[PDB]
Amino acid sequence: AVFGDRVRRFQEFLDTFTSYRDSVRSIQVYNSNNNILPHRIIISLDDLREFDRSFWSGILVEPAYFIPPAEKALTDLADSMDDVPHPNASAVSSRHPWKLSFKGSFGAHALSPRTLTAQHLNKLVSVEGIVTKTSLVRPKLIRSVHYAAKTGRFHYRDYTDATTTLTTRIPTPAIYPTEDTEGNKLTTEYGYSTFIDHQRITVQEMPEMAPAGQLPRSIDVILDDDLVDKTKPGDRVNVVGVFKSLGAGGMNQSNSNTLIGFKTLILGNTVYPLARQMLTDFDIRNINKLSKKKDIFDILSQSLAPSIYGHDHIKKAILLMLMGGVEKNLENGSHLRGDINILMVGDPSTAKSQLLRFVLNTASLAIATTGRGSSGVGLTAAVTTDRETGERRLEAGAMVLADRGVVCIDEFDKMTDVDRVAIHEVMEQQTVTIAKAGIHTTLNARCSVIAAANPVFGQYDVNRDPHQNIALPDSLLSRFDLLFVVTDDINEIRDRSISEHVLRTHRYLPPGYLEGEPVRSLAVGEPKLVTIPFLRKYVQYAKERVIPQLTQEAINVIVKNYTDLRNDDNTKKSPITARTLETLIRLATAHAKVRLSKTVNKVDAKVAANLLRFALLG
Amino acid sequence: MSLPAHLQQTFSPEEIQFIVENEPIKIFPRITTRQKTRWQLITTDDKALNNMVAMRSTEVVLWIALLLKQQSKCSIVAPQWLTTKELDRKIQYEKTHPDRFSELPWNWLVLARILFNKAKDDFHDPIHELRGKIQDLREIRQIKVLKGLKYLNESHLQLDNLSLLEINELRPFITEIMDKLREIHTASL
Amino acid sequence: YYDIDDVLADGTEFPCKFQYDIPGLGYLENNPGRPITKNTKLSLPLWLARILAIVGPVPFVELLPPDMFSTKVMNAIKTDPVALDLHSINSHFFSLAIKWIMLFSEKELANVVSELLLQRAQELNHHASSLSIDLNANIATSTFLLKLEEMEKEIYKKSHESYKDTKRWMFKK
Amino acid sequence: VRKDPITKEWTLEGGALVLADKGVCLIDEFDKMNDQDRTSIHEAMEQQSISISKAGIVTTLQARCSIIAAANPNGGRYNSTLPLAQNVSLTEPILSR
Amino acid sequence: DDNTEIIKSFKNFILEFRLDSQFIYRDQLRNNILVKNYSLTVNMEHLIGYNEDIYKKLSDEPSDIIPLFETAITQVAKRISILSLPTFQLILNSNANQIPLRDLDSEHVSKIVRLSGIIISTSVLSSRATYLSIMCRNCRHTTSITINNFNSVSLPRSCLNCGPDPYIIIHESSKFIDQQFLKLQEIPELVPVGEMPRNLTMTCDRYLTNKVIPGTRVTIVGIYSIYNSVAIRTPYIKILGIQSDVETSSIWNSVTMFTEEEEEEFLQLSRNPKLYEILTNSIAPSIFGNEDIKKAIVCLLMGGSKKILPDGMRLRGDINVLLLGDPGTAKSQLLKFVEKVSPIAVYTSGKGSSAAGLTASVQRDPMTREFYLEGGAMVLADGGVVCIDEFDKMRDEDRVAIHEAMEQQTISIAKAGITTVLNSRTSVLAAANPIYGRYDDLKSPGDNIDFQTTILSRFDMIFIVKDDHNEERDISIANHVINIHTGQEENGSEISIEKMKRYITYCRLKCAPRLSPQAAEKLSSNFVTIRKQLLINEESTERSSIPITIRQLEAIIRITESLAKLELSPIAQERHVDEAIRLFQASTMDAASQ
Amino acid sequence: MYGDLGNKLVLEAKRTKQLYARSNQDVNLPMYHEDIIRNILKEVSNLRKNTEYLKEQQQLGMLDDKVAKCQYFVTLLCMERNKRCLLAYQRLRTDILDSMAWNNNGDTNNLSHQEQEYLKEYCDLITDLKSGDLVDIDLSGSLVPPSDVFIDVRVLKDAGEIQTEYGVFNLIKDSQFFVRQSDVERLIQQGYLQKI
Ligand SMILES: Nc1ncnc2c1ncn2[C@@H]1O[C@H](COP(=O)(O)OP(=O)(O)OP(=O)(O)O)[C@@H](O)[C@H]1O
Ligand SMILES: Nc1ncnc2c1ncn2[C@@H]1O[C@H](COP(=O)(O)OP(=O)(O)OP(=O)(O)O)[C@@H](O)[C@H]1O
Ligand SMILES: [Mg+2]
Ligand SMILES: [Mg+2]
Ligand SMILES: [Zn+2]
Repeated sequence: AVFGDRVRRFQEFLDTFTSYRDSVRSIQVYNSNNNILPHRIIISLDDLREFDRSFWSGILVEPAYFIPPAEKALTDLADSMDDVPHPNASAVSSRHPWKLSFKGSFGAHALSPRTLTAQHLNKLVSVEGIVTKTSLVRPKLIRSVHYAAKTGRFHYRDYTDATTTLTTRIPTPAIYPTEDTEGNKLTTEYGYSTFIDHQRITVQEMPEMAPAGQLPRSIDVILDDDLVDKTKPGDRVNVVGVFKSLGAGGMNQSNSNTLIGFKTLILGNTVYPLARQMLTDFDIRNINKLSKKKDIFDILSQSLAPSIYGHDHIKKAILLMLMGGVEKNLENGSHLRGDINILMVGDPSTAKSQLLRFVLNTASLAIATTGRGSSGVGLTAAVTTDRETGERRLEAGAMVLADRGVVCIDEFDKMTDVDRVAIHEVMEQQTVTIAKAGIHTTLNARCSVIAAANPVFGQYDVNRDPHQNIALPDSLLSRFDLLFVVTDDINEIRDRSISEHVLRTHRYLPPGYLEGEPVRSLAVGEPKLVTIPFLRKYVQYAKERVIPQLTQEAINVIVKNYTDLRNDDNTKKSPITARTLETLIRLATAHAKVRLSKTVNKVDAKVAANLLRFALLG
Repeated sequence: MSLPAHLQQTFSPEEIQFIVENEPIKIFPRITTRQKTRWQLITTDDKALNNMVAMRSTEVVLWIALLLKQQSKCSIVAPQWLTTKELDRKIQYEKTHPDRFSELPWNWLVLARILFNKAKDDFHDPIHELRGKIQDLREIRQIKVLKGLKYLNESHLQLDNLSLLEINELRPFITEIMDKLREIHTASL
Repeated sequence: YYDIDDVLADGTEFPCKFQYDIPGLGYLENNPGRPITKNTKLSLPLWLARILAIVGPVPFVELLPPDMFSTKVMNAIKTDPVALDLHSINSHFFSLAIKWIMLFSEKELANVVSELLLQRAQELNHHASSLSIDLNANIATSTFLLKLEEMEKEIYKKSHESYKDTKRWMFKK
Repeated sequence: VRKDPITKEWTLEGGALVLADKGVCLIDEFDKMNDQDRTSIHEAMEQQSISISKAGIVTTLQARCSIIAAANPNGGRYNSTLPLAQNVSLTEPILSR
Repeated sequence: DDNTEIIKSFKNFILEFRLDSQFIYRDQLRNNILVKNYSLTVNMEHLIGYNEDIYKKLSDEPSDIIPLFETAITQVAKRISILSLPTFQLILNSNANQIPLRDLDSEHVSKIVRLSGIIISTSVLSSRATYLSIMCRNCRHTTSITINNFNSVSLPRSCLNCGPDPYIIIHESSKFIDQQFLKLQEIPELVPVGEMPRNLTMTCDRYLTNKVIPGTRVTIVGIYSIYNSVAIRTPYIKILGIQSDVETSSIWNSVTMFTEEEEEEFLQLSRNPKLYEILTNSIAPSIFGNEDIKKAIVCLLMGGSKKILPDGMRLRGDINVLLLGDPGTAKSQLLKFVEKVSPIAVYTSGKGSSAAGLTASVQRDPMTREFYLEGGAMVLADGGVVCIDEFDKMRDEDRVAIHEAMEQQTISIAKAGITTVLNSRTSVLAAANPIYGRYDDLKSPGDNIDFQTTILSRFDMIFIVKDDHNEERDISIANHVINIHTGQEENGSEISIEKMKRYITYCRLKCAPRLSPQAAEKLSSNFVTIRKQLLINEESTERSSIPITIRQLEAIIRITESLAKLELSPIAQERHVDEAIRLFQASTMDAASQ
Repeated sequence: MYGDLGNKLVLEAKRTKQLYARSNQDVNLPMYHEDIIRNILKEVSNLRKNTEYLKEQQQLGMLDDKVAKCQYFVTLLCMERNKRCLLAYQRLRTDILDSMAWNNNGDTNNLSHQEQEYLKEYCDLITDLKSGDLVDIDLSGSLVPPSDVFIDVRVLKDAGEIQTEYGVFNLIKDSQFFVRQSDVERLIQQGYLQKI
């Protein structure tokens, strides 16, 4: 009775707003023309609230009774809209109803894994956090279709589960019917049965937002059908779903615990990424106009870490690393990486850690690790078991997680050789090889490595040769494209400048804050320095839509520079090698990418040579 | 300036008490002033005090009555409405009509407090029962006030039979909220 | 005119867009002593912005829609007035909203703000009425207090003091 | 610190000092002790407490035990001519305790 | 029958109690209902005074009587709030003698007991059942169950033919509450002779959850009950009230809890013209001299201000202090006092510490076979002070794990498939001895310090304390110690530990001063002068072991900001800059010059 | 820009107002912010110089009408803002001083010379007002309605045999009087006695 009234009311709501009808028509037209779009519609809670307050409130506080009616109304509207002449047997037998999706503003239901409490059960909530785990995808049985040869008719059965439907129903064992009502033998029609994908993920509270002295908490989320593979570990997501409770929770006499609560999880409706900034026509035009400037490189380099005084060359190297070179794989099998690795060895208090933090924040994908805080296994991959399935699998490590990204390693010299070996393999081959518990696989690890280290004595000594100063293996050192040695030199002018800069920085106050006040979302769906968001947009554009190709003049410059540097009496902080030629080519390609140029020109070669010369001979 | 900030636009509880003590009250004189010195007052009437006989009902001002009571020279006759039966009837009236307020005297709370503190032996009924009845009436009226506070608007507002102390308590919040609503509406035009 | 909170409210920066070419007005811009071209976008204090907008045919400046009166903020206000944290949006939200409404003769914002104020004042009065008691001789209260605007803070202080004084007089020994 | 066989969880065990609470701990051949070993008792001998921060176990114990130790001077025989410091290899803190 | 009479008696107690002219519990219930706080705190002395029979009934069978009291409270609340609301919670307060945690035995089964301990672990909130909606599989019969959380309940065994256990819970129509598990250890001073501290399992419900953090002493009132996990029962405590000396709510929230009478006591104290002297004298009153170290400890406790730049760069706001000195300097006693006075503090020994002890440890759950992260002294002491005694004894490996914690105030873990960045915003107060046990002036400073410059640069102030044999000072110290052994100003020259802790919390949560331009100019001039002097002081033989880098400028800025915060001053002037410069010269430049 | 100094001064005025509100009994005005007001006045002088230069340029120059109008309006508005900030700060301080003057029957280093002269003249005016037809009343009296004719008081600070108009009260410290509230109201006001 009430169910039909709610269905009719949601039908009226959908009729009033023609945008959803147009979206459904477009999806159906695209599917008919042809890879396929899932039967899902995103509706705005604000429009529903403006239309009917009662329905919006019910959906927010009592989704179990108000969502299925809306889904049925949407399915009926789509079916009435459908005009397919011949429905395929699988289509007729398919159980594919339209699923509703929500956006807008969740006033008090916008929470985090820490703030989810028993008072929010059976309510629509929005959870924001970081994905830490991801179960394997497996199909789930909802409908079974059978055939009786003698009768010549198809019989079907429908299955339900605690997680498949919002409303509780009698449990249904997965035992396939074998016999008809009259005793007729039945044959299972797998091709006509309906299965849907199922996956379980764990969303973790963001560590920065956790209380003082308390470890982050996490909540389990269930994804079905088209939301199965929308996330990977390490992603920041905004999940919308219905907080639910499952099981007896010790109520049953079989559990003697009498002190154990119920199980709880979320049945996800949406997954909203929190990584790629959409580029507008105005943004693209601004990027092009800024790139056309002759000194674009200087401005972009200066815009990185405005609070760090000096270190211009290190900033240029970081920018080139962010832009990255062009990766070429030859037919014979040789693989040439386009990533640029950077190492900084210097005296204490030289802004190495701050630079690492800044590159961690700015880079689209970045993972931070420490020397003493990491392990070989924690870097590569760990063997573990899947709760959902109970299947032996692999868990991505630091290196793996940062594929096509950047990994920042702090205190690089405070590590162990055991741990070092993993890294050595990673940088050398850009792949991870695992041989454990009957697992034989190769993991792609294509990440740029930026690390900071200290001398063995804790202070760089000019008298002693570079080999004695740094204890890291020579083989590991050779993989780094650029090595920067930074020392703290006492000079009156530089000391005064640095002190004034630090004092000016320490006097900053945030907007909307009174003096002496200590430093403490609305919607879900939603020579001048360059602002950081614009820098991110520029980096994304350049790294996505530019692949510079080499030219003859750049080659002449590169070979001239290599010949001059390798056979020169002047000593170098790092030995010259054929890898230096590849480093020069990579830096030239990165500089070409900076200017949004399809070809590498003499300017790029000159800039790369200057940077390499500064890094080598200071 | 001349007037503190907390005394601006409102009365302090002491001022409300001072206003209340100007009202008349019935007493039983324990002395015979009438003849068969003389009070000469300029704010109230002095005829009643001069023509006062022992154990004979007479009407005087509340503060004069309290001054006499301090000397044990007069027994204060409690108001008729301050009986257990009348308070019970008022509670029943409040319960039966969730939309209106009972027709209690405008000074019931202040007078009740004053009489409980100053005249404890004058009451015919036990003091604790009266305190409980007054507390229950106060909570019911508070519920009604909270329910009625939801209708604040830029236009007028009616609160009938509400006592003086409750109005004094609510004056700041009600006045400021209605003033801001009126300001917003005026700006809208 | 001499009320401190009104002076502070008029100092907030609002988006603006010049419509004329006025040399020598760079001091408003970040750089001093340079001409300011038309259509330039910058933020000016309310006292300068309002007068420049009204005075100046084509006026000197056009007042662009602020971020405090955006669709997102309006939707949040409609969804949950009590849970909405107005202090982070602005510390003089009601004063600036009244000024904007007076400037632009609009009624939708007036209705929204009136509803928000009423629904917030309900909880404000609840909290003000709530008083502590010493049995031997909080969290929600402070959580809501952190979300209040300046005018709401003043009203809360006045009402709380009135309630405390009445209770003290009633229960004085 | 050990892992409990039954509960498979890190746990705390007592030592010589613990066992000697409100008692005496006797350390024969004090001078033949390892440096590391020797250094252990520094906190116990004055603060009368043991602090442990291992495997997520953050706790402070009570060690109210007196220590009587026997040692041999450097070289196997005391040289009465030299100062006391040169006759033994112990450092200032341990000697002061 | 009897339950109705008990409920009526409790209702009468609630509606009739009064000590002068205020109905304490009636008004308290109304006020609690106003702010959506469905509970009621009852003082047991008042219950005893009103009627001893009610107290006797409550004490005899708490698990059966308390639910009736909750029902009575709910009925009274409905009467007082609604003009014709889940079940209310009862929180108890008592002054009965505290039973030692180890003295809890069979004799105290199913009784209300009061005890104090240290919380060492807290669990994640679970969900309990209060109102259950059930349906029968066969005949589909709708039924409901009301459950109280006090254990001496299950789904019916027989339907109302249907098989055993025929009812299935309908979840969307049920109501749940919050539950939490706590581990309570016994106070170190109360442990018996030669015994390991004992742990006790405890549970809290609804409004008693999220009230305590690990490592904080608390006092607990609850029921000593037992649950069957065959001839034995696992003991546990059902919490009825939590009383702690640390405002945990104001620590983990930007919200601050302080009564109006408190706020105005801390303002009057701040208005004192010489609060600095009072606080300096209030630290380690039993230790003679060491005034500069006491001032440094005051600065460390107050801490500086932390700034987050628009670009994302974050600046540290915690002050670290190192004490390198000879034996008998009373460094360990100062560390113990700092651990006692600070709102949050952990006292650890370098010797008895590890890399995994002091940061975080990957631990595998025995049952789930899943790896989790436990926390160490620098996670347990987040927002406080870590006293690392015997700093010199610490192994290199262990030591090296502290750098990021001290400087970046974060913990990076990449182990067993766990990739996370924890938060550790702590101040480190360390004590150590030179290489040879004394600072031998004959040898160079480099030979007297085995610490690498990298670790030393992180310490804002380094104190090289040398014991000088002066007859006058020796006599003064002997007299002071003798008076201590053989033997309360509280006249404005010193404040007790509790008041100092509360003031520290208030100042930290209230003020975050800023430097004025004159302060910045003076500080830049002093930094240039100090660096020039260090450059001049260098000798060809060796380079300065004590470093002077930008970190020292940041440390001086932090000291100035802490001095300004001491007086609740929104701005730091040259007056505080002078004191900060004097402290730096007295400690770090004093160590470096030698 | 231009009004930042005035905004800071108004922020300090708000801080002073909050301090006044929070304070229970004793209030001491902060030090007159001479430096900020000096900077504001210097800025006003610079704006006046700008206006004079603009007028001279218009008299002999290539400046056109629109530019001159806009610059003049901006300068005038900036001057108005600075004047408003200064006047608001001064008015708040004067109001607090007025309350202090009324609190007494009719240190100073924080006040400026103008404020000290203003306070002296206001006290003289209050005394002159008290000297008029309202002599029977004591305008600078208690604003709490009289409640009890006779009260118990206790001496808080030792003093000699002070001879009041109503009588002679030998104020020995730690000695109680049972007297009329009217007679000893002034002594309570000055803090010599206490109602308890
Ligand atoms: N060039 C600089 N400009 C501004 N601040 C600086 C600069 N160099 C260092 N600092 C300050 O140094 C403080 C701490 O130094 P930082 O952690 O960056 O050192 P680091 O290079 O990681 O050295 P190490 O790890 O060897 O101690 C930072 O807060 C930053 O303010
Ligand atoms: N100035 C002082 N006033 C009072 N007691 C003192 C003073 N100096 C030392 N003592 C006492 O001397 C003893 C020294 O022990 P303590 O553990 O405090 O030393 P320490 O400085 O940490 O030295 P160590 O490096 O040997 O551990 C303690 O009992 C302390 O009370
Ligand atoms: Mg570092
Ligand atoms: Mg010690
Ligand atoms: Zn049945």
